[PDB]
This record gives sequence, C-alpha cells and structure tokens, in this order.
Amino acid sequence: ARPCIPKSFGYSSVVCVCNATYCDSFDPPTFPALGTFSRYESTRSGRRMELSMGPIQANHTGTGLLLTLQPEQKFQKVKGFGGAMTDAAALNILALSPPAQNLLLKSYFSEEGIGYNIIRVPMASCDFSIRTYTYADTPDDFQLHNFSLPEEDTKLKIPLIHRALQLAQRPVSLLASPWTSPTWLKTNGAVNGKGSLKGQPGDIYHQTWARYFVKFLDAYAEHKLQFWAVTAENEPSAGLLSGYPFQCLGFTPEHQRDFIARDLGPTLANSTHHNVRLLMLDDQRLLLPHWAKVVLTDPEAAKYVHGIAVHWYLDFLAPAKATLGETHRLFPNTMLFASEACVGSKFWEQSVRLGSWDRGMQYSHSIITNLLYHVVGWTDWNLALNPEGGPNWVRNFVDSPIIVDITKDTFYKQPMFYHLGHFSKFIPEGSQRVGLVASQKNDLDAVALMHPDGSAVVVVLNRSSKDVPLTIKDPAVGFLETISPGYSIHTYLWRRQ
Amino acid sequence: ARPCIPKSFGYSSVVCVCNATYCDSFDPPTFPALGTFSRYESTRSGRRMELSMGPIQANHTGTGLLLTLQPEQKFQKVKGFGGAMTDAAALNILALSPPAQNLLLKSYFSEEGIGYNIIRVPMASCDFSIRTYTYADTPDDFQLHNFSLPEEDTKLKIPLIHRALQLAQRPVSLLASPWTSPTWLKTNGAVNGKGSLKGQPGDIYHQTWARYFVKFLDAYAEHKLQFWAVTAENEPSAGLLSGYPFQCLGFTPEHQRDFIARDLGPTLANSTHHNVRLLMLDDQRLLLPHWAKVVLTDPEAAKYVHGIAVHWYLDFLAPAKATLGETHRLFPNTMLFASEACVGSKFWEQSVRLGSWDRGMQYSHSIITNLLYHVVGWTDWNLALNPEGGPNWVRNFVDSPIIVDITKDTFYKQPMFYHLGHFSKFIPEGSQRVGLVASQKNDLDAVALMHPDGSAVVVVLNRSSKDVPLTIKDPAVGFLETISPGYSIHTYLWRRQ
Ligand SMILES: *[C@@H]1O[C@H](CO)[C@@H](O[C@@H]2O[C@H](CO)[C@@H](O[C@@H]3O[C@H](CO)[C@@H](O)[C@H](O)[C@@H]3O)[C@H](O)[C@H]2NC(C)=O)[C@H](O)[C@H]1NC(C)=O
Ligand SMILES: *[C@@H]1O[C@H](CO)[C@@H](O[C@@H]2O[C@H](CO)[C@@H](O[C@@H]3O[C@H](CO)[C@@H](O)[C@H](O)[C@@H]3O)[C@H](O)[C@H]2NC(C)=O)[C@H](O)[C@H]1NC(C)=O
Ligand SMILES: *[C@@H]1O[C@H](CO)[C@@H](O[C@@H]2O[C@H](CO)[C@@H](O)[C@H](O)[C@H]2NC(C)=O)[C@H](O)[C@H]1NC(C)=O
Ligand SMILES: *[C@@H]1O[C@H](CO)[C@@H](O)[C@H](O)[C@H]1NC(C)=O
Ligand SMILES: *[C@@H]1O[C@H](CO)[C@@H](O)[C@H](O)[C@H]1NC(C)=O
Ligand SMILES: O[C@H]1[C@H](O)[C@@H](F)C=C[C@@H]1O
Ligand SMILES: O[C@H]1[C@H](O)[C@@H](F)C=C[C@@H]1O
Ligand SMILES: O[C@H]1[C@H](O)[C@@H](F)C=C[C@@H]1O
Ligand SMILES: O[C@H]1[C@H](O)[C@@H](F)C=C[C@@H]1O
Ligand SMILES: [Ca+2]
Ligand code: NA
Repeated sequence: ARPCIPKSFGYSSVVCVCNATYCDSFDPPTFPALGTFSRYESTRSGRRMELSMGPIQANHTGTGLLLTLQPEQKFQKVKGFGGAMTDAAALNILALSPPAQNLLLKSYFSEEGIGYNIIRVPMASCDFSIRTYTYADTPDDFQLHNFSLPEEDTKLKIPLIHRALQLAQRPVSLLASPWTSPTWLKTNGAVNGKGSLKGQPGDIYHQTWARYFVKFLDAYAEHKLQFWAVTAENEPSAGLLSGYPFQCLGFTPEHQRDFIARDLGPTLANSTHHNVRLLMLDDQRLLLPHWAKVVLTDPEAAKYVHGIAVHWYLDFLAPAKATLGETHRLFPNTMLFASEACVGSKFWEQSVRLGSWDRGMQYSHSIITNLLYHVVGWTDWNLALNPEGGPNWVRNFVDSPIIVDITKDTFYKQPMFYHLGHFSKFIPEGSQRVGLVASQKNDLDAVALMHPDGSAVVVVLNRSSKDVPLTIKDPAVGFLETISPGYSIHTYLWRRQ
Repeated sequence: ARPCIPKSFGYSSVVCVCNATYCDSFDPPTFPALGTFSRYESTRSGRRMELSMGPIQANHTGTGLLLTLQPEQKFQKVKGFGGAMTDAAALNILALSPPAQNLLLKSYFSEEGIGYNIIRVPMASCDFSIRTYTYADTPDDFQLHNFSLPEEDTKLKIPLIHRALQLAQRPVSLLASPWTSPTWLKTNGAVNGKGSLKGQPGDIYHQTWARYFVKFLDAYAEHKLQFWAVTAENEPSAGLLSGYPFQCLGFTPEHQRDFIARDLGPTLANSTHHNVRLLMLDDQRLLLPHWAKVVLTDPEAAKYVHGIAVHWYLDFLAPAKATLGETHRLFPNTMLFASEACVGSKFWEQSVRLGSWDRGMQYSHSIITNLLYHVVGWTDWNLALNPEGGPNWVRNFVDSPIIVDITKDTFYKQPMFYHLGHFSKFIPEGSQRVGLVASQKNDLDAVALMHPDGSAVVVVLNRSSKDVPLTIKDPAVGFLETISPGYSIHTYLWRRQ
C-alpha cells in the first residue's frame, strides 16, 4: 500500500496528491480470518480508507447503541458504482503524462483503487464538451448515411474506456445517455433551448432518433465496446424549459411513454443490441412516482423498460419514501438506479472546493439514502475536471472527485473520491441490501449488505461532530465493538462462514 | 383613454413609457347593452388592452373553432390578483418624482389601471432588500421585548401600501410571508444557508416564532393595516438546501404540519388576529399533493389551514393535473392560490428584457393554467425593479412588469403588466370560473368566468404565430364571431341578461 500524501487548500479537509510516480493505493483485497473484521476509516482530520482489524466476540453487554444485522431480511441487489467519461473528463485525464493517467485510472477501476464497475458515456456533446456536435449533423439525413463517431469518441473516450476495462477485475458496465438529437430532428432547430423531437412518436423523426441509438451502439461495437444499458434521454424535463442553456431534448412523461412503446423499444428489440437494457426518466427523483405511473401502466412501454434512472440535483424537494419508496411499492420488479450526481451546479455553489469534507458527506449521505430505498447503483458525473471545474462550453463548472492540475502533472483525490470508494470498493455487483436495526435513536447514517459469497459489509457515516461508540451484532457470528468518530465514515467487512 | 407611448429596447415588443406628466390609462366602463360584447386586445405588434365592441348573433354556421361556455358548470370563486411590496419595489417606486409615483400606483391599483386587489408583504428582509434584518435581532429575546418595525416598513412599505389602498376602489387583501426568523431561533445562526428552527414544534423556539407572527400583525395594526392572510413560511424547502444563498427557514412537510398544529394555528387563533387566514406550502407546486396529504390528514393542523399557496418556478416539472388537480380532488374545500412568480431567477435568464412578449405570454399562460386547475388567485413578485432587476443584496436580479429608470424619472410598463391586466382588471373578487369546451384541438389558452354582476369574461391567449378565426357561444345570448391574431391576448366581456 501507499498512503495519502495530504495537501490543504484552506477547506475543511485535505486532498490526496498523486502524480507520474506516486499515488495512494491499497494492497490486494482479502477477507481476514473468520472471527475477525476489517474496518476502513476516513476522517475529516485526514485518515483515508485506513485499514484496521478487530475481533468478533461471542457476547455483548451495555445500554449503548446496537445495530443488529438482519441477514434474513433481503432487499435489492446492487448493479454497481462509477462515474462519467465526458469529453471534459477525457481531456483532463489525457492532459496528464501517461504514467499519471494510469495512476488515475487505477485509482478508480483497479482493486489497488476503489473498484468502479460503471462508466456513463454521453451520446455525443453535452455541457462538459468544448465543441457542440452530434453523430449526425449533416442536415435531413433521415437514412443516417452520414452518422459517425468523431475524434472525441475515437481518440479520447473509447481508448480511455478500453484502458479502464483492462485495469478492472470485476466486469465494467457501460451506460449511454444522449443530451441532444441532431438539430434537424428538433422543433427549435438548436442543441439547447426549449425544444422536442418534431412530430409525434411513431413518425419519421422518432424512427430516425430511435435508429440513431442503434447506430451509436453499432459504432461502439466496431471499437469492441458493448453497453449494459442506455437511458431514453438525459434530463428530458430540461428541454421543456425556456432558454435551457445547453444540450437537451424535451419529453413530457407521455411523450417518453409513446417514444419508448412505438420507436425506441421496438428498434432496440429488433436489433443485435436487444440485450441492452433501457432505463427511463434519467431525471430528478421528485418526478417519481408520477413518471413511473405514466410510462409503466402502458403495457406496450412497460415491456421495454428495465429500470428507472434518477439524478440527485433536487433531492432536497423529494423525500426518499414518497418518491423512491412509493415507486418500488408500485413497480417492485423495475429497478431504480442513480445515474448522475455532482456538487457545484447551483449558482451559489463554488465550482471546486479542494478538500471539501462537506461534499464527501453529501456523496455518502446520498448513496446511503439511495441504498435504503431500493436503489441498485450510484453514478458520479465527470470522472475528472480541471481546478476551474471545466472545461465546459457554457461555463457550467462543477466539482469532481479528482481534480487534474496539468501545470504540475498532478491530480488531487478529494473527500468525494473516498466517500464514494467506501461503497464502490466493498459492494460488488450482486451484493444484496439486508436489514440493520438500531436499538435506539441516533445521528448516524448506516446500511448493511451481503456479498454474493455470503460475507457482510456495513457502511457507517457520522455527519455529526460527536463520537458515537456502537456495537454491530451479526446474530450468527457475534459482536463488533467500535466507535463512529465525528466527521468520519467507516466500512466494516467480515466473513460469516 | 390615454394610449401607450411605445419604446423598443430591441426585444420582441415595446414597453409603454410613463413619466411625471404622462402615463397610458383607461376610460370608465360604459357597460354595453345586451347583444353587444367588449374586446380588449394586446399584441406583440404593439396593441395594449385596446377596446373594441362587436355584435352577438342569434345564429352561427361554419367548421371553424367554436368555444362553448357551460355557465351551469361552476368551479372556484376568485380571490384576486396583485404583486409584492418588497423593500426593492418600495425603493424603486419612491425613486420616482411624486407625480410619476402616483401614475405607477394608479397603473396597478385604480380603475383607470388594472385593478390589483392583492399585495404580498415580506415579514422583514428577503433577497429583494438592501440589508438583512428581522423584526427581533436582539439576541435570545424570547419575550420579543425588542420586536420592532424598522424604517423599511414604517417609512417605505407601510406608506406606499396606504397609498395603494386609497387609489383602489376594490377592497385590497394583504398577504404576509416570512423568509427568515431571527438567527438566534435557528440551528445554523444565520439568515441564509441550510437551517431550521431549533428544537421541535411545541417548544420555546416554535412558541416564540409563532408569537412573532402576532407581534408582526399587532405592529401593522398600530399603522392601521389589517391582513387577509399569512403563509406559514416563504419556500420552506429552500432552508433544506446546503448554502441556500438568501433568507430562508427550512421545514419538511411534517415540521410544517407540527408547527401549524402546535404553535402557529393556536397562537393566531387565540389572538385578536384569529380571522386572518393561514396558507400552507408557499412553495413549488411539484410538492403537491404530498405536502397537502402530510399537513391536511392531521386534523389538529387541518383545522387552522385555509389554503395552499404555490410558486411557479418549477412548473415545467409539475403537470397541473397531477399537482393542482389531484390536490383539488383530495382537498376540494382547501383553496389553491398562486402567491409568487417572476422571470429571471434561473442562472441563464437575462434579469430584465425590456419589452419581452415571451415573458408576457409566460404570465398569461401560467394564470390561465392555474385558473383551469381550481386556483383562486395569482400574485406577481416585485411590483417594480430598476433596469438591473434590483436592488438585491445577493444580486439575485429578476424581471418585473414595471421597470423604474431613476436617471430619467421614467418607468416602463412591460408586456407582463398588460398580460396580468387582462385578468386583474376584468376578474374581480367573487368571479366564478365556469366551463368552456372547444369543438376541436387548438393552440389557444382560454378560460371563462362569470363576474359577480352575472356578466361573462373570457380570456383567449394565442402563443402561436398563426391567426385563429374563432366563435364563442354563450347559450344565454348567442355567438361572438372573432379572430385570435398570432401573439395576441384578448379579454371578452358581455352582459348575459
Ligand atoms: C510526485 O509526488 C511525490 C510525493 O510528494 C514526490 O516525492 C517527494 O519529493 C519531495 C521533494 O523531494 C520529498 O520531500 C522531502 O521529504 C524528506 C523526508 O522524507 C524531507 O527531509 C525533505 O525536506 C522533503 O520534505 C518527499 O519525501 C518525496 N516523497 C516521496 C514519497 O517520494 C515526487 O517528487 C513527485 N514527482 C514529481 C515528478 O514531481
Ligand atoms: C413625458 O412623456 C411624454 C410622452 O412621451 C412627453 O411628451 C412628449 O413631449 C415632446 C416634447 O415636448 C412632444 O413633442 C413635441 O410635439 C409637438 C406637437 O404637439 C411638436 O410641435 C414639437 O416639435 C415636439 O415634437 C410630444 O408631442 C409629447 N408627447 C405626448 C404624447 O404628450 C413629455 O415631454 C415627457 N415629459 C418629461 C418631463 O419627460
Ligand atoms: C337560427 O337559430 C335558431 C335557434 O336554433 C333556429 O331555429 C330553430 O331551428 C331548429 C333546426 O332547424 C328547429 O328544430 C327549431 O325548432 C327552431 N327553433 C325555434 C325557436 O324556432 C333557426 O333556424 C336558425 N336560423 C337560420 C337562418 O339558420
Ligand atoms: C453522406 O453520405 C453519403 C453516402 O455515404 C456520401 O456520399 C456523402 O458525401 C456524405 N455527405 C457528407 C456531407 O459527408
Ligand atoms: C429591549 O427592550 C427592553 C424593554 O423595553 C429595554 O429595556 C432594552 O433596552 C431593549 N434592548 C435593546 C437592545 O433595544
Ligand atoms: O449535463 C449535466 C450537468 O453538467 C449537471 F450540472 C447537471 C445535470 C446535467 O445532466
Ligand atoms: O482509528 C480507530 C477508529 O476510530 C476506531 F473505530 C477503532 C479503531 C481504529 O484504530
Ligand atoms: O425571494 C424569492 C426570489 O426573489 C425569487 F427569485 C424566487 C423565489 C423566492 O421566494
Ligand atoms: O384588432 C381587431 C381584432 O384583432 C379582431 F379580433 C376584431 C376587432 C379588432 O379591431
Ligand atoms: Ca426558487
Ligand atoms: Na471552458
């Protein structure tokens, strides 16, 4: 292992500094012996997924907080965790020296790092691009004869995705999302602003747009990349808004229902890509359960929809129980998946706060809340940005777990990296959320899961300043006596057999 | 009477220029005889509530669009229309010479103007203030011995409100809303940011905050002003958001429920202000019907709640049927009221676009949609702003139907003013929405109401470029043959007996 080289930028915690020759890393992952637990600890004070071990004991006495595992009580199975290979992320990563690039990719995708198994891939340009383009800009090409991947794909995104997949031990799932169609398919004839596809579902405009998804998947398959899933549209509600500043395509839930039933579903289903999953919504969770009711009560749309993708940006408006909870209750066989999150997109939010513990706690608090309300995965936005939070053609600068400093051939791993890693590293695909009952009222955020192989993982987040002694009971194995320090996050793992 | 002096600022339409000696106005109503209708027409081309009259026919033949009044299909009674007397609006109005001031107030409040009958009054400071203050900034003053109105109230707002009332021939209803409590009642000790009242409903903090509402109403009563209603908090969800940039006070729906049941409801009820109405939510309509269910299913909260106030800012997310419609279905005896709207609060929106027809159409489309889904009133934000869209201590600049140019002792009446006046002038308190059906699919927004005197009022908005020839049928009087020009709004009046 190599420890965090800390650096303060005057925010509440430190970044870890990496460069061509040095990056913090883990030893190969193993379980300790039966009767022993592993603890990984990060703290605002500067600990970064530090490994310690403790005994699992037969007995426990006291009035202190007890968290009892309910291994029998089974909820959702996890798909995974990861981040977005935008044009901006690819430009920032490739601006590093080759050896610094490999340390950045290993930080995310290897077992020496935090084991990402999801990459979100924009279908052509978004705000996190320096050029506005689609795959089919030649006007009125309804045959899509002039469809092609430009260098942003063939020289930047695709070679980096190959390198991430070569570094991973667990299979990586690619998820594709479009921001805009070609402008000649749009009511407003622009990549941005208030605008939808022309005409109506089932017509030439909608058939062309559905065929564009197949052409994209065909083009990535020529480069030997296969997709796990696509979303029906990034933030379809954005294209309903006067003056929307960057690439968008407006759908009402009824429009999305009919597009999916008539065009996108059947076009994917009758293609070599019929196994690729389709996720609906890809938008704020306040739109649930309404959007789920509109699309999924139509059996002709419902038969094509695998999952519901959610964005975190207005989660303050949207209590988990009334949105995620109610959607699961109504449509329990349709998975919920968190497809995009970043801090810094609000006008008052500073783009980049190097070393922000607050932004780390926002990430882990969101992931825990999502996992407690049936969500099967959580996806970061840009994998890497510059110290400005760009590049971004409309200056919609945001924060990222890794900030590249090209003048120093350096990258900074922020608290958000470690907060996400406390989940991504220790919750492999197929892990099943299980119950975890508190003996009393407490200020902690916690979730428990069981690995496919039967091992236990518990994540404990303390967003308070107060240390909280606690015990974890596994009814078949015993008791973990521990503490949750103020401004900490812990991941606990142990064999059950 | 006195026509628009048009000026173009290079946007889609003209503003009407007013100064110390000249402002556009109306003549008194002539009440045309049975068999004649009145038409008020505004157009992007520059017509400003121009009056024409036409015949009503016994008969109609054709395949053209027919709108049929259903006078026996009766819905909500209207409370009214108006705007907000913020510190910013008061400073802008008082920056004019006294003659220009009275022409501005006459524009809004007189029968020679557009007959406003609602004024929303911030309870102490908001973003549209040049300094941050509450009425009780002396620390830990739980007795509220040091509660007092500053000069923003006693020298600016209160005298201007008295002047508006005197110019109005219609009874004016005052609506009060707080943004923040004293910081010493808050978890975060700041006017802004993520923070709620300390403790829990029914405690000293919540009792003091409820008493502050009574002290506010007592102080305004010392100045000879009485309120129609208060809201429980301006945008309570804002206080739940990290770094929220201006005055706020966070409540979850459960917190608002328990605050109303235990503190605000009983405190107002046991005061000389027991007749003042209490409106809940005062927030984005996407929070409906959830907030209505959380608050109104508690009988101890429900007995104090007159109505639900909604803001328009995230209407693009929130279909009227799924929000206002469902809330009306579930809680038909709890009135819905639109308490705040402005254009320019989104980061990509230019603060002020002098003469924007687009912003005018946003207002009338919102008012018509609200009226078609049971809403009893519609309230603008700042009554007036400067050309920068301020002043505003956090530079959250926005647009206003009247813009004051202090350097020229001039104010500009924008399309938003006329689009609102198409409703406010012709739909007094007690008007009842009635049924209006179309013979075919159309691009028009239309609503029919019956004046208390029994006369008909129909507003027709055309947001398309295409002239639409139209017939209106009133089964009591016969047929109006008319045309809805592209980018027009019309109000139609006629006697029914
Ligand atoms: C890439 O980053 C690594 C890690 O920061 C850089 O290595 C480090 O270089 C500095 C300056 O030479 C070393 O500082 C020194 O520490 C010794 C005691 O260990 C102290 O006596 C000196 O006064 C000084 O503070 C640091 O030890 C060293 N760290 C490691 C782990 O090698 C490296 O230079 C960077 N590479 C490039 C190409 O910029
Ligand atoms: C307040 O606004 C009104 C309306 O714009 C201003 O009135 C306008 O004033 C100009 C300058 O006096 C008038 O122009 C003159 O018209 C006469 C013919 O009547 C002509 O002989 C002169 O050569 C000159 O063009 C204009 O007619 C008048 N408009 C109206 C509608 O009254 C007024 O000046 C403004 N006052 C202040 C203090 O800003
Ligand atoms: C004008 O409208 C009146 C009212 O409907 C028409 O009169 C009636 O015509 C219908 C259909 O032909 C008859 O069934 C009714 O019995 C008539 N009612 C009355 C009260 O007379 C009239 O025909 C129309 N005039 C024209 C020129 O088309
Ligand atoms: C579009 O594709 C056709 C057929 O492959 C080709 O001949 C034509 O030149 C292309 N047009 C452009 C603008 O590239
Ligand atoms: C608060 O009110 C009390 C009682 O009227 C008074 O004695 C005291 O001076 C006031 N304090 C301030 C700071 O105004
Ligand atoms: O394109 C992204 C944007 O960069 C981020 F700010 C939020 C939502 C959008 O999907
Ligand atoms: O750093 C400590 C941790 O805070 C506590 F929970 C137990 C063991 C670790 O060494
Ligand atoms: O205070 C107002 C603000 O001025 C406006 F931008 C929108 C919402 C708030 O209530
Ligand atoms: O300006 C016109 C209007 O457009 C039409 F509806 C009828 C009468 C008016 O003169
Ligand atoms: Ca707002
Ligand atoms: Na840039």
